[PDB]
Amino acid sequence: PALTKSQTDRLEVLLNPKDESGKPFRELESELLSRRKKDLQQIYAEERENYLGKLEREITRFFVDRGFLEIKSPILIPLEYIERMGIDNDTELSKQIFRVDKNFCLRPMLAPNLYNYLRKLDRALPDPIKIFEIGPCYRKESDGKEHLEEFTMLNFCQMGSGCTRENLESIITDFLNHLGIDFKIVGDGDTLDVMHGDLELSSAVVGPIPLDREWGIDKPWIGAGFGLERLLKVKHDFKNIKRAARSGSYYNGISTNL
Amino acid sequence: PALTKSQTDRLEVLLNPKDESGKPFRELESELLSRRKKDLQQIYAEERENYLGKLEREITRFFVDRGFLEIKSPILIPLEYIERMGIDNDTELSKQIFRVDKNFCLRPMLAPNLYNYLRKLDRALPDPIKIFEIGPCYRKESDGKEHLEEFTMLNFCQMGSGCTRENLESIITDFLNHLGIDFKIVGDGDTLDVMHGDLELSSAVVGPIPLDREWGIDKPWIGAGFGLERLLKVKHDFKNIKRAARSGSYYNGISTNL
Ligand SMILES: Nc1ncnc2c1ncn2[C@@H]1O[C@H](COP(=O)(O)OP(=O)(O)NP(=O)(O)O)[C@@H](O)[C@H]1O
Ligand SMILES: Nc1ncnc2c1ncn2[C@@H]1O[C@H](COP(=O)(O)OP(=O)(O)NP(=O)(O)O)[C@@H](O)[C@H]1O
Ligand SMILES: [Mg+2]
Ligand SMILES: [Mg+2]
Ligand SMILES: [Mg+2]
Ligand SMILES: [Mg+2]
Repeated sequence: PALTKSQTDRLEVLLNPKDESGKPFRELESELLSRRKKDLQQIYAEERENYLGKLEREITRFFVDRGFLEIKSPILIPLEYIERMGIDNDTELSKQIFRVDKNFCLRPMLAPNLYNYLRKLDRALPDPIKIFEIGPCYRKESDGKEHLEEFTMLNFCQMGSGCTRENLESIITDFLNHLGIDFKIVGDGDTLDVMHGDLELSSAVVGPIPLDREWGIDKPWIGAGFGLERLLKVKHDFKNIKRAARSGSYYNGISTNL
Repeated sequence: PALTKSQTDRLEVLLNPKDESGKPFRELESELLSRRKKDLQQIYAEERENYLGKLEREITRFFVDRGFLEIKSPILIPLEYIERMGIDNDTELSKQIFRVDKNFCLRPMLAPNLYNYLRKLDRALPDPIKIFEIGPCYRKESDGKEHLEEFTMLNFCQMGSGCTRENLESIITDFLNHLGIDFKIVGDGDTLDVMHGDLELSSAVVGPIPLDREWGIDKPWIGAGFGLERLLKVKHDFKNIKRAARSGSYYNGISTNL
């Protein structure tokens, strides 16, 4: 009569956060199976959009409408960028890098390429320079509950005039209130964290910082990186971040093993 | 007086396909520099959208509106998928794979994960099953004029009813006429190529094919893969595909080394 742990795990895979003892496993499972197939049928009949693609489109519109230039830069980057970011073997991230070939890696962050664009664009664009990128990033991780090895970052930045902590907090606040995500900014160049409960949604920086010089910067700047799968996890109340990932196993949080 | 080859290369970097002897290099270069900065200024002032992100959004809308479910699946995939696609050391692609770790690689195509979704979705969705994905793909290449090692694929597919060569050609035709790209379908399970002059835009398949069985398929299907950077190259008349790539060196076809 009591469900086994295995049976409970199985049912939890099929449980949407929205769902609301007695019946056997086969019955509980059968109920959940037809609910999930119905959810997928409804997606297919109406909207047809993937959550992660749709979030990316919504965030792009948010930033484009606020004067930020949309960037798409390489995902496979020179290994030299990692060192140049100050990620020496004395840091946590140095062990988390997926290397490709002798000279390349999968980007673990958007910073290097956005530094390069800020430098280059300063030669062409009026002050302030406002840019952002959304795209895949990669880190080896132990955790599986709040972490993915393949994830998606948003990074926005501004360089020149108006690069204040007040302006930075205001962008973050307008951003998260637009998405409808509850948050807290925590802090004391300047570095702050945007938290949902104990989940880190973003880390943000008020520059200048000494690293800028390695990238040829020399102007004040503000910026923040957010993980889109964490935003989805929070917004859709997914218990595990795997429901928000690029995946063959979940589609918009619905199990595909039906 | 005659421009050197180096000087000509430099000026060609700054030449947009749209542009229209006597003056020295410094003058020619200076003219082109202020034109390119002006192009970037105009992008920044008005639209702010990256070509590759914008093309992806336009193609997504095209397919979503035609009843295709939007998929986002992993870019880092099991190495076993490559073998399972029938890419043995007797093929060209086997040498083109970027391996990561012992067990992984960067996807060189979208097929494996879309096979997996067609199988899984058949258990939930009504006939026909219509899906697509747009995203990064990776192959080691010698060529640099029509090829990128980091590129972006669109793959759409349909499985079940209506999986005919006529329907396949019609989707392709409506698709490319929508984008405004000139093409020719060339062919004779069934395999056709969509060509722009001598440039291959797409390869398309009318299934079933014997490979399907390895992926648990067993239904008729149609599908095609297009490279988005080739579509941009053709549409914007870029002479080299690097102008259409994720890049620190070009933005919407405009040199960032100004
Ligand atoms: N492995 C991951 N999976 C999903 N999101 C991630 C992952 N790593 C980082 N992020 C997101 O990227 C944002 C900025 O990156 P960063 O500040 O470098 O992360 P971090 O400091 O390693 N955070 P954490 O590992 O939770 O302590 C983070 O706040 C997360 O939202
Ligand atoms: N390296 C690349 N760079 C840009 N686009 C590519 C690249 N490789 C493949 N594609 C695109 O993906 C589409 C389908 O992939 P596929 O049919 O496997 O390419 P292919 O047969 O290797 N074509 P090619 O190498 O030009 O002879 C191709 O028609 C191209 O539009
Ligand atoms: Mg971390
Ligand atoms: Mg952090
Ligand atoms: Mg090839
Ligand atoms: Mg081909």
